[PDB]
Amino acid sequence: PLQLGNCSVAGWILGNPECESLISKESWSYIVETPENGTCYPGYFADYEELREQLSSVSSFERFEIFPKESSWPNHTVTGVTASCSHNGKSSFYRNLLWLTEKNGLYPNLSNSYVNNKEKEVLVLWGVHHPSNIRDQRAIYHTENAYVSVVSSHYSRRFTPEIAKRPKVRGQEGRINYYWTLLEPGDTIIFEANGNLIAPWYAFALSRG
Amino acid sequence: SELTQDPAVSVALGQTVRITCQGDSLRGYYASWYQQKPGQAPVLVIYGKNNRPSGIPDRFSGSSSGNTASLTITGAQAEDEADYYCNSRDSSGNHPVVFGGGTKLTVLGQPKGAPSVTLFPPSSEELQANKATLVCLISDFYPGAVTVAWKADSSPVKAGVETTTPSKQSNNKYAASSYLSLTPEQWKSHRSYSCQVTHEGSTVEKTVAPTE
Amino acid sequence: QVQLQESGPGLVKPSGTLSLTCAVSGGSISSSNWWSWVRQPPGKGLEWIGEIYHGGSTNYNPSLKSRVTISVDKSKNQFSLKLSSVTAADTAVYYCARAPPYCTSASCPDDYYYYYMDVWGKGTTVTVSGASTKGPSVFPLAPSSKSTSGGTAALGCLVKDYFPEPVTVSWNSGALTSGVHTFPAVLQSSGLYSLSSVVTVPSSSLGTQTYICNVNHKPSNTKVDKRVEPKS
Ligand SMILES: *[C@@H]1O[C@H](CO)[C@@H](O)[C@H](O)[C@H]1NC(C)=O
Repeated sequence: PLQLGNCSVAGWILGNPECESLISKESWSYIVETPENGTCYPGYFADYEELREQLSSVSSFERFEIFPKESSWPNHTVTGVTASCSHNGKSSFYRNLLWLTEKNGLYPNLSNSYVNNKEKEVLVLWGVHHPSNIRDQRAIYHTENAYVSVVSSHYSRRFTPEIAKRPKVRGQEGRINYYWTLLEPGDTIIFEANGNLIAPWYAFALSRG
Repeated sequence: SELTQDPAVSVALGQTVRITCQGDSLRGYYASWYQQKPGQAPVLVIYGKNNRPSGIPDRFSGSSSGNTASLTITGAQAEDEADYYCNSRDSSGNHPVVFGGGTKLTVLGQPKGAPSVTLFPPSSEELQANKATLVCLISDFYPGAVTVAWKADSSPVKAGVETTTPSKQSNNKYAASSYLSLTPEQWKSHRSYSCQVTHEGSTVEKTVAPTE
Repeated sequence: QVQLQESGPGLVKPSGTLSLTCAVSGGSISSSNWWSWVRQPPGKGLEWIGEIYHGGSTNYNPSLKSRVTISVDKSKNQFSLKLSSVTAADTAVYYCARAPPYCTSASCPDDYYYYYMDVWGKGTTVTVSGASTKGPSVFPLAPSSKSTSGGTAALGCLVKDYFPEPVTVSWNSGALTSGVHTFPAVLQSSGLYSLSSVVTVPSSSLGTQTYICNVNHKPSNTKVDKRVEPKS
């Protein structure tokens, strides 16, 4: 059994700061859980219930680093933290994701790829940030209309950031929708974007999922 | 809209002091603090909540509690005697930037120093330009409060006197300067001119003679 | 890193137009930075003027919005300030600084809710008067025996009758730093300024070492190198 405790599946998989421990087992038969949906930053988790089906029984789990914090992001700023995600008393962010923002006042086109050479199915997770107004949008990413494209041999989708005044949730009126896919052995996944990308930092490899 | 802070506070050497900044805009954005020493441009000592720039001692620390920002200096030292300004951005309108009034930090308990007086007679070049200026320079005295008086021979002189307010030197002592403008005839028609510097009740007097 | 250098007139006639320039070196003007202006009237505190983005967005101090216009020029990597219908209340020391990018809503990380100015210019004094510019008359303050106090001796330069502020003094073109002190300027009855610059020196050197003070009055474009020799 996998012990999550005060955490949930969403918090554990994204690397919610309050779920820093309990990466625990390399295999398990059932998941032990019982928190504002578990997502630090407000948003909509895509196919969350289906993801719980896949992860409820696995045999060869592993958390690895799909895009190192350095080098893998030569341009763009990767230190983004927010009050919503807080470890102890300081601002933080997801352990497995990075908030990409301004670097020297520019947001160059993003294109980075990774080939699953681990002989297992790979679970990659990313996010799409949605600013509340356009001035803040331009303050971070410097593009009025941005795109995020995630493509592999068995997955493809382009994202458009919808910018509108939203009611503050958890002190935040912005949103980050989270999305996940499974990458088959040898398959290649590419992330293309010009803004609003919560870049993947840590991914996962597993079997029976 | 405006940021308000007390104009002056004092702290003993090695002690700790909290300089408080209050304003209805501190809720929207974090507050920064500056240190300005006389005759110098301001220097940023705190970016945001307790984040300091490279080159700022760990003695400087910041905090916030609602619409109240504070700057704390631990182990206060004489190098810290200066003006301090808080600074933030207004959370409404077109978001103007507002400054606090400033706070004069006096560091008490520094060592006391008698004034050192140097009195220059008119230069020979200036005399040949048909003017005469007596330059009395005072340095290395603490506290930085001094009263200067001039004498022609042994009689007081109040006319033609100009004197600057004390200013910190590089070694954290104060210095001032006094001038007495004369005509070359007023200068040659007396036996001696004197600069009398009174500091902490005690007086130091230097004298220059035209005949010398 | 980024460094700012102010350029402007020392003097500006009343009801005229003040114009300054700030040059950026080590960094690009076309960045997500707010290039700001600040001023400090004599004996008063700091007053924010305005800010500009490389794109062209401007935000001015409400009190000065009517008579202020901050510009930017990517050709020379500079930005400028223009204050019109100036009065004595505009006499002040003006600075240029660089402020970070920020966010109005709660959509951004924490790094975009700071406000600060980390890189400053060195400052440019601007006096508003109808008086004309006057350059300084530099006279030496020669060292004497009734002046030397033991091993050390004192010599200096008298900078008399100049307008407007400021005046900067160095010694040996910057090769003499320790034991140097330039005093605040005094404002005589005529409306002209005067200050002194002194330097402490060993008594054995003054016989065999050459001492020169370099006075600079940028408002009049005057540079005076005055040789201070011992009396004889
Ligand atoms: C940005 O990415 C390019 C590759 O597209 C790389 O050559 C460069 O070194 C990176 N960093 C900067 C500062 O350009």
